[PDB]
Amino acid sequence: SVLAARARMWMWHW
Amino acid sequence: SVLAARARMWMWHW
Amino acid sequence: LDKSKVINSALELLNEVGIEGLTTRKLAQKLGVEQPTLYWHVKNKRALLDALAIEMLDRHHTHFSPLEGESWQDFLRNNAKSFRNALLSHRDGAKVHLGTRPTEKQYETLENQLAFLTQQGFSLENALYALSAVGHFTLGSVLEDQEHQVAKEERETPTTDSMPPLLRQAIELFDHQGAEPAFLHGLESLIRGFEVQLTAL
Amino acid sequence: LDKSKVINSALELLNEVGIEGLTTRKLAQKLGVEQPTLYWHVKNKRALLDALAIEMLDRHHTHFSPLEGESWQDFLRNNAKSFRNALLSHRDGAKVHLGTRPTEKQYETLENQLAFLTQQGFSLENALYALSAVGHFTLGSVLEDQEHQVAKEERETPTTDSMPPLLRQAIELFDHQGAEPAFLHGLESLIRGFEVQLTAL
Ligand SMILES: [Mg+2]
Repeated sequence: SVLAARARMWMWHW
Repeated sequence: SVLAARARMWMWHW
Repeated sequence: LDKSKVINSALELLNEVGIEGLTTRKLAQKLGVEQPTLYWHVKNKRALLDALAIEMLDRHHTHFSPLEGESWQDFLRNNAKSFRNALLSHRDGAKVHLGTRPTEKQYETLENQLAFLTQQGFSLENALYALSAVGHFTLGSVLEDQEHQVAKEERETPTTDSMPPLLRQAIELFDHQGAEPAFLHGLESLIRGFEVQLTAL
Repeated sequence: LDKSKVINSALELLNEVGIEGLTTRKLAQKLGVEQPTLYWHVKNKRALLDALAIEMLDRHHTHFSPLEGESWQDFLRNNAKSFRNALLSHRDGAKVHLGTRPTEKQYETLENQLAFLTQQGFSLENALYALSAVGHFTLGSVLEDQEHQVAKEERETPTTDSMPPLLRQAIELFDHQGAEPAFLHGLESLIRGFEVQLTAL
């Protein structure tokens, strides 16, 4: 699960 | 109370 | 029941009880449904917090996107200001937004922020860094002032202080001028420093 | 019972249960003392969080004070870097420091910061706002880092996350670098901003 680890990457939200 | 009013004003902490 | 109704009643519950009182359990009671019915709309409290933060942005973050004809300095200043309005729209609003993950419905907006800042001369890395810094500064400014408002009522008033003069003049100035001016001054300093970096490159 | 025993057990309890778990009732239980024995050392949760914040500064805030001979830029950069390490030192560390306040025992340090900046040419007002901005950015940085670490373990993996390309490149870059480069770049933008402003005056 490379896809699961990508989904845990931080994303800003503003 | 001046002392009381000052103690309530924000002070940084770093 | 639809997701809009769940979000609106959860935002009403957030203002009544605060973030620590915001449970799937009291939300169900408020909607007249059993607790397991909510699972399908929000699987756990972090999914509920993410939806509440994104609804506050969809209502109040009027400068989420760059607007036609704005300079990159007016977009970053205005973005921080309307993000602050979204954080202040509800009790414990900034605590709810911490650690939020956008959904795919927000990706066009975020891609457009980075297309705009790279069209306006930033590298993709420095456009990420500028957006990161404006929002982190805004979250820290709102959370510190909102916490100070509560914490100042929980300390006992001292009989003694003994405060040195520059420090007493500084805290008196900050209080007179207000925390919103302080936020705008720091925001401006960030913008001025992004401009110095863009020039030097 | 000693202040050092109360503070170290409370910081262990903080790492076990997080900030909302940390109550004077549970700390007295942990220490094996009745609530009135603890009250003599810690009156309420606001006094306990103020004391934990100062303990974390005493351990990790190596640049609370300017060093003799140091440039104002190096001081502000090193001060934010060490304050970041104090906030990162414990679970929910940034939330523990939010809204705290120095004791009289720290006033001389704060006075010295101001004396230093004003010697180097800042107005009192702009020294106050430079200190305020660097600490608010650092608090916002770590509040979001810490909450992302919690949140990313709570959220279910989406089936397919169809992300546009500049956004995917930007989140992959941040992940590869970790939080520190973006933090340092934001901090350097603030310092460049203050230098523009100072040179101007
Ligand atoms: Mg938590």
